[PDB]
Amino acid sequence: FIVEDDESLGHKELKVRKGHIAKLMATEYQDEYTWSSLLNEGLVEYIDAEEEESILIAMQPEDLEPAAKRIRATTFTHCEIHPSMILGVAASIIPFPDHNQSPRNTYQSAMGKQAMGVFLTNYNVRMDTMANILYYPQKPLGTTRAMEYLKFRELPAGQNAIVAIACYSGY
Amino acid sequence: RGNLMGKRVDFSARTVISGDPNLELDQVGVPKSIAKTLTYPEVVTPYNIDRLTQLV
Amino acid sequence: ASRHGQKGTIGITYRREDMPFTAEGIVPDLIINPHAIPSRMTVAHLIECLLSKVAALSGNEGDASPFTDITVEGISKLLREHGYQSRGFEVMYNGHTGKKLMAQIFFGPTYYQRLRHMVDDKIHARARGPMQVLTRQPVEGRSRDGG
Amino acid sequence: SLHKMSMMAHRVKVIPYSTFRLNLSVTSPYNADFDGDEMNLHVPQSEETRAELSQLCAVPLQIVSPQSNKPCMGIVQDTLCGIRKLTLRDTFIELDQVLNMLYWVPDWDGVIPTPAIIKPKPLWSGKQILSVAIPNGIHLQRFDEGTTLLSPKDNGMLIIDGQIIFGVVEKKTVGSSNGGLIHVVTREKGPQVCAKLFGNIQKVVNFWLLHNGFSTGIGDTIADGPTMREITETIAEAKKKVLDVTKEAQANLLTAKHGMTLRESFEDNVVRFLNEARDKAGRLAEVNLKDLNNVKQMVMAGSKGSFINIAQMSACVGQQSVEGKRIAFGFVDRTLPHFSKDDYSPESKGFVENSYLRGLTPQEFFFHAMGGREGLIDTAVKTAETGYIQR
Amino acid sequence: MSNTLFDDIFQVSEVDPGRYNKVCRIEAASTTQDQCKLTLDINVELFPVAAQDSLTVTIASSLNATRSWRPPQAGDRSLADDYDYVMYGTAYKFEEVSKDLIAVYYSFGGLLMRLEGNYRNLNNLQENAYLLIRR
Amino acid sequence: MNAPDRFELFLLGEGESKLKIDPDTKAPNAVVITFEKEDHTLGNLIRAELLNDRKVLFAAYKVEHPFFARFKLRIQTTEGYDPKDALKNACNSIINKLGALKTNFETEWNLQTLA
Amino acid sequence: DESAPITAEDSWAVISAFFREKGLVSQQLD
Amino acid sequence: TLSHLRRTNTPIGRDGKLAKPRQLHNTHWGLVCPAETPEGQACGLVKNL
Amino acid sequence: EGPQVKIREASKDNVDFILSNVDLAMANSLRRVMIAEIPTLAIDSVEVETNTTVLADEFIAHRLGLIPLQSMDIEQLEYSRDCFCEDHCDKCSVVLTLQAFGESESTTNVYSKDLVIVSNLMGRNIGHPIIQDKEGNGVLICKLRKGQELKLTCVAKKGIAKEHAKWGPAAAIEFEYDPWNKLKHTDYWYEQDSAKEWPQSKNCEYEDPPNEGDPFDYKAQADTFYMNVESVGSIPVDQVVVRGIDTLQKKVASILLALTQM
Amino acid sequence: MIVPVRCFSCGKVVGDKWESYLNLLQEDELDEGTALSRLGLKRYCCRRMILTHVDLIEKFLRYNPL
Amino acid sequence: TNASPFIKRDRMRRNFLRMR
RNA sequence: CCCCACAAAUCCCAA
Ligand SMILES: [Zn+2]
Ligand SMILES: [Zn+2]
Repeated sequence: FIVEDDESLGHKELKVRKGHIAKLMATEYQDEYTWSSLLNEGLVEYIDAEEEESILIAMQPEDLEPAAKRIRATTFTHCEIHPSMILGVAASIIPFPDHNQSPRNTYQSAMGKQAMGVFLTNYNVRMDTMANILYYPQKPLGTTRAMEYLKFRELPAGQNAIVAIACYSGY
Repeated sequence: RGNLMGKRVDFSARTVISGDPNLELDQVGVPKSIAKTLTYPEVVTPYNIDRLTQLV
Repeated sequence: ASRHGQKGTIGITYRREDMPFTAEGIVPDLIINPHAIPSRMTVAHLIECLLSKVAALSGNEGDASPFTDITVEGISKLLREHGYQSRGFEVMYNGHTGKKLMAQIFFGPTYYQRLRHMVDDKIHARARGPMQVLTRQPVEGRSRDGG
Repeated sequence: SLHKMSMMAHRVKVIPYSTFRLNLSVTSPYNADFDGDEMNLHVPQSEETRAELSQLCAVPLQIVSPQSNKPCMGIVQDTLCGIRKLTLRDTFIELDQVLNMLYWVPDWDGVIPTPAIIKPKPLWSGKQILSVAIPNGIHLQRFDEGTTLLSPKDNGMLIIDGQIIFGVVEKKTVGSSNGGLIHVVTREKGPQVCAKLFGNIQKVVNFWLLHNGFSTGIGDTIADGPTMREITETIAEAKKKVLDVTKEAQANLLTAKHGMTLRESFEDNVVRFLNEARDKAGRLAEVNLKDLNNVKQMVMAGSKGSFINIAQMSACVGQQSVEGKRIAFGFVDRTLPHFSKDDYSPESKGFVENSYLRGLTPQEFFFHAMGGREGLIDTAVKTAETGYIQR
Repeated sequence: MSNTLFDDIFQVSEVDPGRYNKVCRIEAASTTQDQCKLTLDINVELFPVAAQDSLTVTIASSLNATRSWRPPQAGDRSLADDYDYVMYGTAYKFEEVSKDLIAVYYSFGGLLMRLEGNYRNLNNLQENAYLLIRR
Repeated sequence: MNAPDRFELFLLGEGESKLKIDPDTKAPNAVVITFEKEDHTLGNLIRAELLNDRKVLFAAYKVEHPFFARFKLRIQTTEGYDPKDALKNACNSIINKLGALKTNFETEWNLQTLA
Repeated sequence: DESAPITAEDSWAVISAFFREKGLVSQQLD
Repeated sequence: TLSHLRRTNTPIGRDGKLAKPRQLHNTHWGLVCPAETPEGQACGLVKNL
Repeated sequence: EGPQVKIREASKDNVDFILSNVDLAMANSLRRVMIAEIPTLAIDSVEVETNTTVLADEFIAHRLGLIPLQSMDIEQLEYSRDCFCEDHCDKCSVVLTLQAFGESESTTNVYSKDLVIVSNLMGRNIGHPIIQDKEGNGVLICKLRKGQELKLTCVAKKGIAKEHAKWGPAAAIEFEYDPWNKLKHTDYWYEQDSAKEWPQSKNCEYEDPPNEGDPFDYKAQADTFYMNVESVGSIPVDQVVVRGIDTLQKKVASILLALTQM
Repeated sequence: MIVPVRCFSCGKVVGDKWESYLNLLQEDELDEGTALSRLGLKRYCCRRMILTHVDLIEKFLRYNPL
Repeated sequence: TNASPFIKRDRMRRNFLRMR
């Protein structure tokens, strides 16, 4: 996001406003703003890996813009569109990756690729050497907003079960 | 190294393992398929004649 | 495996008649060792379980959203108002006798996925099979019935 | 294969449901969990081989590790936690249970010991019945820092003629240890009775756990309100001290400790302060922790857990490290493009403040990832290296 | 075949929970004896005990390699059982303090009691005995 | 697969009854009984109701392994009294009690016939 | 209003548009 | 499948060094996923957009 | 007379009642017998004459092996294994056939009511697939569109629940005793308070409060159990309860007669 | 794929209600919560399935094979 | 104190459709 | 038959 230091309304503000996002929602639900159409009029700007050494970033769109759960300058130029987007494909599946040890997240990221489920829909027609398809895939009850864009909810991996954490004496 | 100090052998198997608290130390659980496949030679004696005959 | 690297395998299988059972008559799908929790130190798994329970109760599907304001306290309050113990602990009965279990058990729904390593593909044994041509030793490979 | 163990002989009882099956006690010497391990077998052919395999490589005469002169064997996680649960003065048990669990011990004398108490009902201490599994003619004294012969804290352990007198069973007493019970029985009676002892203890404790049951959950981790508030203010005062030291440094007057460079002294002091904060917070969280907690029971009982684990889950983690030197300035004059340049505040340079319970923050998450990656790669290289050295 | 070895009345000073929900250590001083001291572990949940209470104790070697304990035998059990706290255990250590005051340590499954006083330097025992407490 | 099969759940054994007898040599009048093709659902009930009797001395049962639907049961009692008579009387008590329960249940349900 | 600021929640719409346009394999395709 | 398209790889060596790009870097922020990596003899080499 | 019973309420599918003058072992054994070995009937073997649908075959077979069937008169016939016959005579079998045609242009559904009885019913009410809903449509099997065909022949045989879940009539059970924990069989974990941190059972109002500080009644014994039984629908619920009692007593009588024979 | 039958945990028949469950969310614009509550699923074991089921035969069948 | 534990796609779809 | 990929397996800890 590009942030204009100047503001007639006062202190500082990122240029985009509510009208633009309303137009975006309207365009989407029509089933004519595109991401490109956001680019042209100067609302978001691409940043290569080199520039960051000359830019200050605001994590939240409200972190310091104006004047128990958890722990939370005035010269920002760009604000992150959303922090949860620093992940990749596989890690996006992990629910609450913040709330566990990082190597455990790495273990899961590597392992999830070894899970069955569905891989396409034409498989009844598509020959192949190897193929796994399970009976009753279920979209997990827990989920993040991301994998909706990953079409994951459409093509789930496993199915949830009623687990119990106990030592029932044998195995 | 691949043939003299270390080589393939026979009469061996490998599977996955699981625990059991109903089996004491010196014992080990083996699947009957292996017992079908893995074998062991015995020599006929006037002692094991009956058992070996039945086994055959 | 879970969604948190907590891999594992099946040891044995019981059926309902002797599996531990709750007051409402629900019986668990599978049970894991509590000791697997602290050493690996995966906490988010438990939050997933609790949130999944409350989501199933309300019917409204839950949220993960790595960096957001959702905390455990709201989950506990909502679950409690739905009429269960706030932290998810539950009275539990022993199938063999029906007696009360002395402790309580954390217990709810959780997502799993099946892995690629079925035992049948990995069992292998050999006794006096084919020999290798060059060196007269047993051949290589489970598929080729090697040693 | 690494050492003399992982090579043991075994008797075979053939089993359906194709897979291997072995006792939990021997888990550690093989260093093999059940996460999907794979395991090999070799079958002898002649008679000589069978005899010498029985007389040298059998487990019962392999209890004590010659490499460290302490038994490499020992009961493990489940039965360990359970036996700690059972061996508490505040427990009891009724006829119905004790009859069955007496019948569970294979070599039970067929004689029921008299109840320790009679007034309204015969009952028994867990120690009382557990003494049955102990072979007769064993003696042991511990006296660890309490144990006034009338031990109020009930620490230590004393056994007379294979009968428990007092104490709580612990990994420090029954696990792999220099003065462990298994060591005593193996050295004293004979290096196979210990196998029967293992079987009996495992069986009876498992049976009692079955009808007792034990678990854990989120509520285990969550702590008291005002206590975690104290944790927060302790962190705050540590931050204030760090800031004060930084202010003193920035005015060019400092200790300038002998030998090492000014920057080195600054880094040493700040690291010391942060570690002090972390462990003080962990101590406070622990002393808060209720004695009816499950995870506290588990950690003090032995097998799994640590002070560090509960500290990290409850109160704070501590700054991530990258070969000691805390996270360096990747970009010019900053560690991350969300910070102002030239800052040495702990948050700016990568101190994890929050705890796992609440959850991290993007930056702290990244630093945690850095630390984990470091550990992964270092082990993934040392494995091949040290294998070469070992060979 | 069954005789008391020592009887007395004791006055409890105070009760200690010791973060145990069902058992509590107890201690008392003798009334008739000015030197016999007593400490003991008691299952308060099974039996209420209050501070500043009179207690009666009995050794009762036996009851009028023993075989298996008989079920309570709902028929006649005409034993030394006209008390409440009837329970069993074993002694394990003897100590001579002040060159005169003997100390005996009794173990009860996991429960413990310590007795003092110096006149029965021989009447008291051997390893095992019973214990009888009324009201 | 060539293992003992799933029919051990309830399909009774071949060439042998539902039980076997063996007298213990460790205690007087002690008898152990081996049961097969059942599990807890019977053993727990039998042991509890047998323990209800006071003429018996000691009773206990266990299952050797969840794989095999077999279990053992040990009984000894006072002198003279044969254990087998005790257990048969116990079975009589069980059958009478459950029959009373049943009859009461149908009486109730027919009474509770709606309208 | 239309000139009001944006709540952190609202960002998701922008992401939705961005994916709807670009597509994941955009790198290889382009 | 999606986690196989946006994939990278660099040549460094057969065995590997232990002070060079295997460990993550500050510059990697928001460009390459800080957790989606294989482990063993290639950890820190293959990385994911 | 003995173990008195009091009924709470009942409906087409579930029954709630109180049980008194019983020992814990008997109640648990009852639970297990209802949940484990109540005899019923289910589809066991299937003949796929011709499949065309997008769905797999053995998939369809597994789905078929789960629809409940009318089983009021199940006691009338006998087990296939215990029958002197070969290949499932009418005295120990029932035959079902399915005919699905992809005729229309919209997707066509296949419901349990589509399959029909074939072999002799010999005048016993058996084999009718239950239709719970008011719409007369059983559970959905599969779907077709304009080009698919299913010709299925099914054989249903006796079976019991404990060997496989197909023959499970209960599928739902409940168990309660001492809602007030007066027996103190278990305590309650609690971070701050035992009372607030736990909810109150709906069974609380029947038994009295714990008298607020009465001395622990050690010699009290468990009784007054709370039962909830809900059947899948394959058979009326009072029927499942009485059949469970009957099979348990038959088991006990069998062991007694075996003792006598020995 | 076809909605499962005979709920895993409990065993109550599921799937007969599935098509009813759909129209409850179409012309009645209720929430899934009240939808299931009126549908009559007290236990959540019978309910998790209806929540998380993913139809795929809808995507499969709308091919044109032969 | 829900703090948005749940999100619905079809409900938001219909709400913005009637909003349009 | 070799060469290359591709995956498992060593997933800590002690008090
Ligand atoms: Zn027939
Ligand atoms: Zn269900």
